[PDB]
Amino acid sequence: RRICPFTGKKSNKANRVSHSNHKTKRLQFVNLQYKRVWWEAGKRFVKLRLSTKALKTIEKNGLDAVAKKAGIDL
Amino acid sequence: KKVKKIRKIILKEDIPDLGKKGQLLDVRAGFLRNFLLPLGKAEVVTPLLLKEM
RNA sequence: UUACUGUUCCCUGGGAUUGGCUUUGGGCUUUUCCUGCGCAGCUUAGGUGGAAGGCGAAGAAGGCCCCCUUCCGGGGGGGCCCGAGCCAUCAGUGAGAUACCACUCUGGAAGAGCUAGAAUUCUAACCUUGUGUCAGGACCUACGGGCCAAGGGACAUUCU
RNA sequence: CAGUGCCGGAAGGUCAAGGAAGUUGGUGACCUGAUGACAGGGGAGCCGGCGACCGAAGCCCCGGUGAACGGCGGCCGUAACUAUAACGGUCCUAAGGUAGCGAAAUUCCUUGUCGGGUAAGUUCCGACCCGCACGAAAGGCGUAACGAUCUGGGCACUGUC
RNA sequence: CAGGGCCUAAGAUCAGGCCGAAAGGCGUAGUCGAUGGACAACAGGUGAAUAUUCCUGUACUACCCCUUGUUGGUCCCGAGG
RNA sequence: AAGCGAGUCUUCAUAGGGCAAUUGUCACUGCUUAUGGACCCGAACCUGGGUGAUCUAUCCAUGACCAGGAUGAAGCUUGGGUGAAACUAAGUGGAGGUCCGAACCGACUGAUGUUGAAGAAUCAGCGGAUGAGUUGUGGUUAGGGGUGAAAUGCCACUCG
RNA sequence: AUCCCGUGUGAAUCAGCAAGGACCACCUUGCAAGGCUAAAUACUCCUGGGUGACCGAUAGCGAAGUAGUACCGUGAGGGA
RNA sequence: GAGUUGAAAAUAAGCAGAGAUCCGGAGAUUCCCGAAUAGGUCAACCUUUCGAACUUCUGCUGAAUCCAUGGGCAGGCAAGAGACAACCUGGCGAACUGAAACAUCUUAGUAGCCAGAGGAAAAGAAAGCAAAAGCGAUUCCCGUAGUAGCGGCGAGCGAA
Repeated sequence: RRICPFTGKKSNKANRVSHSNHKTKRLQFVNLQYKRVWWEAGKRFVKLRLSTKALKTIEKNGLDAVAKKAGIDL
Repeated sequence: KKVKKIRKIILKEDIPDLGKKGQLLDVRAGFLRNFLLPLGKAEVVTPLLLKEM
C-alpha cells in the first residue's frame, strides 16, 4: 500500500482544477520512499519504506519511540 | 525557495576535515544521518547528556 | 481535425529523498584610498563638522625615475638622494582647505563573510548486477535474505 | 526546405512556479484639533497589496532534411503559302512536371479523329495528344508464368434461339 | 482394458517475497493439470440385457512366506537414459 | 440601508412625484401550480458491476490424417577438355510454397428451395489438397477491451 | 472564516494558545494535537399477539399443487 | 391423561393406565460436501503416514548474526476465517437526467462494488454556541424556513 507504517499517512482524494473549472480526480499520494535507516538498539540498518514526515520523526524523536508508537520494529 | 536546518553533533572520532573527537562544529542533518550516526562518529547535542557529563 | 474545454504519456524547472572537498565565479559587506575642468584664483570649489595647530627627522620642501583614469591640463608612491619647511585669517567667498580626521560617494584592490549558477572529484544516502560467499532437516547456480565486491552516484528514482 | 513535420543549435527577445531589495496599506500604546456628537498623525508587533532583479524547457529565430506532410503556373508574340512553335519577353511563386505513359479502372464535351477486326462495333486492339482532372516508393513504365479476376475475338459444340 | 493410487507440457493455483483504495496484480519453491511419458491377458464357450470383466485352458505383473550369501540398507544427492 | 414612522424615499425646497394611510384566521372538499415515475405505452442510448474464447479471430502444449498417379530441380558419380579451372552429355536422386485427382478443407457459377428437408442447405460441376495445410483434446487473451494475411470482420444464430 | 488532508517549512505553555466569518486591538468563551460510553434514533430475512372502507386464483408474494419448479441459456441470468 | 408408529389410506408386527403418542426445558448423535480445515479435488469424490490445514497464543530448541529474527518440534474445547434481508460506518464512485443545447452546477456523494460490525451503528462530554444578555455532551422530531445566503446570481442548492 501507499501508507507509511509509522505515521498513518494515506493518499489524498483531491481534485485538480483547470482554468475553466473542469475537475478530474487526481488521487494524490505521499512521498513514502525506500530508505535504510540505522538502528541504535541493534546497531544495524533496517530497510524501511518511510514517509518524509516520519523521517523527520525518526531523526527528531528517535526510531524507538516512533516504532513503538506504530507498534512494529521487526 | 526554502533552506533546511543544520543539526548539532558532538564528535567521538577524529574528522579528517575539521574536528578532533570533541568539537561542536555543526554541519548538516543529512551528513549525520547517512555518515556520522551509523559509523559511531558523532551524536546529537542533548542537555541531558552534555551538561551533566 | 490547426472546433472548444480538458486529461494522460513525455520533457523541463522550484522544494524534498540530498551529503563531503576545491575551483571558475554574478550580486550584498569587512576597514582605507587613486579619486571631482560654475567664478574672477597661490587651486581641475568632493554637499557637512572637529580648526592655532599636524607631517615630521622611527629622516620633510626641491632635483633621478616605474605606473595609471585621462579633459597627457595635473597627480600617487616602491628605491636612492636632499637637510629645516609645507603655512593659518589672507582679498576673492551660499558654503574652504592639498596641515589634520569620524563618516561615506559615479570606478577597483588587498585578505575575509553570505548567496547564486556551473564544473571537478570522494562515498555514506539512493539505483543496478554478481552460476562471488554464508544460511535452517535440505536447497535457494529457484525468486529472495545477511555479508562482500564492482559499476554509477548526490545525477538518476519516487512525490508535490 | 517557402508553410507544416522532424533533427540540430545557441546569441538575443517572450517567459510560469518560486525567491527577493524596495515601496505601500490596515490595526495599534502614545501625541494633537474638536460649538462636535468626534477626528488627524503615528513607534514596535501581527496581517497583507504591488514589486525592480534572478528564473528552465517550450515558442519566435537560424541551418539541414522528400523512400518527411505535400506541391509542381498563367499572358501573349515571332520561323520564305497556310500553319505549328524551335526561340523570346513579362507577371507571380518555394518550384513551376523530369524519364516514361497518355479518350487510360484516370477524358466532361465524346459514340474525339484515323487504322484493324465485324455485313453492320457507344464494347475491344493499335496510334495522335485538345491529359476537364497521369506521373515517378500514396512509386512510374514493362514483361515470362499464374488467376472459380475483368474484358475483346475465333474454332469445335449444342434447344440459348 | 481406459483413467486415479506414478510422472510432467501448455496452463492454473501460488507458502514465504515485491506491489496495490478494497477486491486483488506480479512472482519463486511446491502442488494440481493428459491430448503425452511409465506399467501386466490372449483364445474358445456361456448368455432375454454383461464380456480382454463370468467358466475353462495356457500366461504375465506387484508384494509376502519358504532355501544360499551379505553386514549394512532406504531416501535425498552425482550421472546415463 | 442606517434611520424615521402615518408617514417615508428623492431633493435647496414638500413645490412636485413614487409607495402607504390598514387587515381576519384554521380546517374540509374541489380546480390548478411546484418536486418526485407524476396521465398510461414506447426508444436509439449512457454509466457501473459481473458472465462468457463448447461457436468464431490469434497463439500455446500434445496427438492424428492427407488414396493413387505424373514431371524430374539441386547435389553426387562415371567421361569429355586443358598443367588446374569455365562448361556438358548420361545415369542416380526425389526437391517443390509443382501439376491431375480421392478423404478432408473451402464456397466460384447456375438451377432448386424461399410459411425451405435446412434461421444458409440440396443437386450438377468448382479452388486447394506436403502445406502461409486440416482436425481432435487440454488451454490463453474479455468489452474505455480481445483478436484480426485488415472485411468494421469475429468474440455463443446479437457487434461502429 | 471554522473542519480535514498532499508537498514543504515549522511555534507557545496559562504573563499562554484557539475560536467569536479576511485581518488587527480590547473583551467574552473554551483548553485541540489521548481514548471509551446507555437512552431517544432507522429498517425488516423474521418471531409472537391485534387489526384491515387490503386481495380473492389475469388479484394478492414470481409462487394457494413439482415454485424460483417445469422450461430457455455455455454462463451470468430470465421465468411460467 | 388414551390411544399412537408424519403427509397417508391399506398390510405386517408392535408400543401403552408400574402413564404410550404428543408438548416443553436441558443434553446426545449429526455420514459426505460446503469457512471445509490432513493432502488433492472436476462440491457432495479420490488418496491417506486418520490429521482443527493456515493465522494468532503458550512452551522448548534455537540459522546467516553475539543478542535477535526466520525456521522446526510440541501443547491447546482453540482466539479468528464463513454466512446475514434491510438499516449503519469506511473507501472507490458514475451516467442517462434538469439547466428546454452544454462544459461550472444538478442528478449525487445517490445507485453500484468491496470491506467491517451491532441490534442498533455513527457521533458524543466543549481549544462549543452566543453577544455584553445568557446556555451547558451527543442523537432525533416540530419549528425558525423555503429565512439568511450560495449559484453560467442560471437550473437549482439551502442552513444556523
